[PDB]
Amino acid sequence: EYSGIIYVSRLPHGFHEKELSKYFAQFGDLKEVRLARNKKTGNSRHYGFLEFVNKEDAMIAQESMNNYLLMGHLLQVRVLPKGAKIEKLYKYKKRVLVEKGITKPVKQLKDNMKQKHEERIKKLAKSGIEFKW
Amino acid sequence: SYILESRKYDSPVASLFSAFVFYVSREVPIDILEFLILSCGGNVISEAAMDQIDMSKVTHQIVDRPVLKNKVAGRTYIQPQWIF
Amino acid sequence: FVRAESIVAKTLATSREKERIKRVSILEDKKAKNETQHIASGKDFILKITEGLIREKTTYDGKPALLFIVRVRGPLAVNIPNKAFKILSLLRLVETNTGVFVKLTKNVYPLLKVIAPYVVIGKPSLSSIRSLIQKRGRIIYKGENEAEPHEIVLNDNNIVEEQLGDHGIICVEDIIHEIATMGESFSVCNFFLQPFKLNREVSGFGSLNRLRKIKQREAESRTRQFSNAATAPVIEVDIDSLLAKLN
Amino acid sequence: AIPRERVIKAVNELIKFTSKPEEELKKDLQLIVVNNKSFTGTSKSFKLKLLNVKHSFYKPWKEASATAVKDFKVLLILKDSDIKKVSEDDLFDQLDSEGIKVDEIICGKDLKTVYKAYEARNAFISQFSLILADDSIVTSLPKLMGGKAYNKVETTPISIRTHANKEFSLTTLTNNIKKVYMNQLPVKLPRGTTLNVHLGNLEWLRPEEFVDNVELISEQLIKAYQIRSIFIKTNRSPVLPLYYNQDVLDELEAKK
Amino acid sequence: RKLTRALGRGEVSSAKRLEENRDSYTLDHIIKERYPSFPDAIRDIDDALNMLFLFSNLPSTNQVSSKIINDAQKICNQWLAYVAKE
Amino acid sequence: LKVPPTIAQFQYTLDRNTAAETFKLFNKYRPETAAEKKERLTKEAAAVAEGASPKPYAVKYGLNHVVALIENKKAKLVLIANDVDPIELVVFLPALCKKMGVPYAIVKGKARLGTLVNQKTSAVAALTEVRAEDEAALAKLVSTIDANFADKYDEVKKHWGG
RNA sequence: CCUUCUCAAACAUUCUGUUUGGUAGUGAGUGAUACUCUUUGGAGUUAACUUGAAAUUGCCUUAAA
Repeated sequence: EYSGIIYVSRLPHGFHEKELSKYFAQFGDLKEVRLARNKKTGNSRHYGFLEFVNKEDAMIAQESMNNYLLMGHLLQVRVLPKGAKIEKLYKYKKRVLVEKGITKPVKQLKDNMKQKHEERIKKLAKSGIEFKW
Repeated sequence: SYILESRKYDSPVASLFSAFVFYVSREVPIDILEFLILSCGGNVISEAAMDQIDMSKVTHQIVDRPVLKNKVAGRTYIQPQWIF
Repeated sequence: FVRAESIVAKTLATSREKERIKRVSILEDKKAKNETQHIASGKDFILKITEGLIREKTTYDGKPALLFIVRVRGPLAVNIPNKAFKILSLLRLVETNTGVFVKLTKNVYPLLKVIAPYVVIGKPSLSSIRSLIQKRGRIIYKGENEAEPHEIVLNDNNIVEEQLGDHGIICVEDIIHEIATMGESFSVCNFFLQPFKLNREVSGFGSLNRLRKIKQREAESRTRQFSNAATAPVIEVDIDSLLAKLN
Repeated sequence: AIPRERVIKAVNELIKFTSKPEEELKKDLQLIVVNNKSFTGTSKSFKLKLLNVKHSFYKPWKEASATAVKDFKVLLILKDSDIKKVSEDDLFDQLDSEGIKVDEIICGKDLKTVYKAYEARNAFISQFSLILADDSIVTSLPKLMGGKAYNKVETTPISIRTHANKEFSLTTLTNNIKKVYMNQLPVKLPRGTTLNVHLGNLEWLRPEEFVDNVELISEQLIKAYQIRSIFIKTNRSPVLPLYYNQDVLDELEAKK
Repeated sequence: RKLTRALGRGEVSSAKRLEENRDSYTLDHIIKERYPSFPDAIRDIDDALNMLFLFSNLPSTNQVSSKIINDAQKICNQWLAYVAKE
Repeated sequence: LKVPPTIAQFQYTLDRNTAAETFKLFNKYRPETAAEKKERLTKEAAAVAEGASPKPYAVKYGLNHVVALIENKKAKLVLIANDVDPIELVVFLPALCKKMGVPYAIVKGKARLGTLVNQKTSAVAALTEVRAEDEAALAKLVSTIDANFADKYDEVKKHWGG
């Protein structure tokens, strides 16, 4: 027997849990709505998972919408086998750069410039191709 | 409005104020203002026109306010009802 | 019914507002502080469009001058966002098609770019003011009766003088100088007036009427512009004849 | 700075490293790498740069690629209303003098309509290399061209100020496409600690061009941006030293 | 029925066309038939000055159509141009 | 009464939405009106009378013409009404396109097709080569009629209805 | 059933010239080379590739009734 959840792919831009829950509630109040968003550069992965109340609500909403078309996108939506356990994909965002540096004085960092460049000329010396500086 | 171009008055009930003009405030009644001053020779100057922002031959004035504070010398006052 | 399309539609519309005004506020950040290091331009403008379409650019650099405000719908797809909805809420222009005067100083000026894509705007003329008040305006008044959650047409000079006894004002044509030549603070004149509800230019849902409805969708969809740049200069038009029609 | 003979032994002995026997187009490209403390901070900025160079590797890119597989060719983007003003056969009378001719002059209107559909898009832009645009639109290009073709300094548009003052007329397009052509090598200034300008193709003119290029560019950008260390390679290469500057290094301690 | 016809289908262009192709009739025969010639015209007009000036007052709403207002007021100003100049 | 499998394949049509989309498309393509041709040919008439032609576009709607586009094969999608006075006329299209691998689509009403074409009726209106603007909307559209109509409706081929 | 930041000042008067600014993406994945970093926290950056806007679980109401 299948699951109560509905897999949804093909999710256009401007279609999120506002719109997900907003629309799909018409099939009954849904337990869960998740949209798979991007770890950075905030936007989605264009698919998400849902679950409503009972298997029947999933029947209704799915089959009603399974091939439904919108904007440029026809939305392939279908249930899953027993369970399938929506787990992960928390709401993400675009996590801004945190800049810590540079705690050390030019001692070890300008050193590591030195030793790193010296051993660099070592590296090109292994190539081997002979340079200077 | 309406410049009127081509191609004796009531003898003599109208055609009064021969080369003679009036001034009116803003406060003078708006629906009735230019009527007989256009129907009997002369000018109308409303302070309302100066809300865009003459005052020379003016003698008679018109104020419907309860009071005028203060007057002006060379201007011989009348209420609006005078025009009647 | 939801009409699921409509859902996403509103959404994207709303987004174009947010990201717009947000940018605008950051411009309002760097035109507040003159904190500019690298920006587009620190100078604002007004885009003056008149009528085949003859245009030009200026800058307001006030010099307080009244903008005339006529609200008409747009852009039809959008849920009001916060800051727009409030900055209007001052001008109470929701329940749309509400015409109002607003004096524009340079503390009035930059707050416009939020209102830009809503009301159509332009310096009025005399006969537009006198003619627009002479046919409209309403006063909320109490006396002798009337606990009154009710609005009164403008006739009675008793209320004219009476409520204007503060400023020593009779005869709302005094307010004309208070407005046309922009009298003291100007404010209680218009707050007084409880500003205006236009009749829509052409009524709707009829046979021949539906034509005119389309023609309006045409010209209204052209002459109403935007940048959406946060550098968007304001749009100004000649509203006089517009109010020969609308009022 | 810097010694001539250093980068000259690096470029000739580099011709040694490329002397050993698409993939070729991968190998032979000579790239100039440059670093610093940090590049311009906490802003993704797509602004490009017009470099002043000894000459342009455009013309060698053309002639040597006239037989190539990719066969690059030219674009430019006009504004809305200038399109009908400047025809295609207008601007052909002129550009020829330098041996350089555009193909197609389109409106972003057409990018937003016919050239959307991201496969129709990326397949329409990916067959190019050198790009043009106009500034006034370039501000609007981020959303239209989309997150793909800004991944190549190739495809990301150069900007230009085409419009004249006021009411643009074509003369400045005629001479100013030459201006954007002959002396200038656009280059991009991303975030991070690292930028590698894409320089040239080895099979083009003798190192006498390339070494001077290295000079003018190198000391050019050294000035303003206070770089840390500078390298050169051929697309693949373990880096080649030229100017190792620890002087301005200590500026790290200046602010911190 | 034609405009609701095409417009029922579509074809905005057609609708425009009909919009021009139509015309409003000319009253004028009855002005010469009913009030010949000059004086009979003057006769009752004052009844039309009542409404001319009333409507030329009126604030614009629907079933007013500020056009009507505009010609009304304009011919007020032309009438009063004829008396006030008269 | 029981109706043959080759009938009752009408009565299965496109939904509110998909139809709505199809007309979102074609309403771009209205074959120009008569007064239109009179327009352009009058203006050019005066032009070349005193004082460079991209291939025009429309939907190709002649029934004979339409079946002519098919069997070549040319067309891309075909719209077929559900009501023809001699219901005979169209009975073979849904088979035909079938065997020829053409995206046929049943859209309800002959007034509804007839109105996009500047006629009173069509019962068949179809297009093959389209401008590049909507080419994607086409590929997806036909993908939608495949997916909606075509997919689960193989059943209609058997099963006397009624 | 949505429609896209299509320009600025400055400088010098030349049918144009000079100069500084102004631009955050559909996503998915291929990837051999580096830079840089900081205490494992792997962070920002490095050639150039495939793609039907493809998929699976990286903690205001007159655009009504």
